[PDB]
Amino acid sequence: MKAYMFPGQGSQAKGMGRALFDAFPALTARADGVLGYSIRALCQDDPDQRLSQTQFTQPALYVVNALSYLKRREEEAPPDFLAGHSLGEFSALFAAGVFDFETGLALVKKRGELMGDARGGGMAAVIGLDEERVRELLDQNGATAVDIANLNSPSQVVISGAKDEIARLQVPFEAAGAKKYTVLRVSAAFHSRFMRPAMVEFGRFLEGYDFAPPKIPVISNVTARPCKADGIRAALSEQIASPVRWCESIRYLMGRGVEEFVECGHGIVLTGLYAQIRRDAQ
Repeated sequence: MKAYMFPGQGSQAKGMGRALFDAFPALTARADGVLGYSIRALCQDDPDQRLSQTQFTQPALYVVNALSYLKRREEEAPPDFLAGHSLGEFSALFAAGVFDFETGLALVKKRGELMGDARGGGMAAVIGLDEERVRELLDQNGATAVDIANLNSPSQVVISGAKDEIARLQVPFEAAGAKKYTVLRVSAAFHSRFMRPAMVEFGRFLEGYDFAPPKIPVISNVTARPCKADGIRAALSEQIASPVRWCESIRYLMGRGVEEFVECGHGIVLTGLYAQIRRDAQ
């Protein structure tokens, strides 16, 4: 059994998918028209350094992720499961036939806009401590405005929330044994209580869209379980302001019998997390 993993924000880079755009000419020109700019020039040249900003990042990752899946579909046997990290979850739904190429690109476009206009708060990537210790450390240190942003591996947790608390937590976190406390270069606090205004906005935006049932199962970021055709809409809204349960989703797929975990997109971020998750599970 096989599963495809779609990477999210933080794995993009200059030059990504340079071989895909030529292999899929029409698809690339269609993306050009929905976005109003050359997707190719953005990914390969990073014209004026716009790949680090979410409103241009998420569309760029959606196209590269989507073209990689179409190339692997004509070279490999179909996958049994699909999963994506935050933004990748939209590439996983496109691969399952929930929506077509240019519909998913529109949602990601809007999603990139709401997350771009968000201001206030920050993020930090923590390596070395388990979730139960992270929670204990935010309680111990009076960090009342910090939430868990995602659970990427047994020893990797990301926190997000109030800027002043992200910064002052570095010292206690490193004293407790954290291998690395990195304040992420980011504009807002994603997947926390501060994304709720964007969550409500993205909820009314998704009212004008219908979603078809998946043909390949998709493990949700919100539940770490296969999505329901009836619940896809509600889940795409709430995922924005709730933690990504990546570690749980990978473990669910292992319990189902998934043997091969293939990263479908640019980079090998999710391959690194899988190696850690697999060491603790086996």
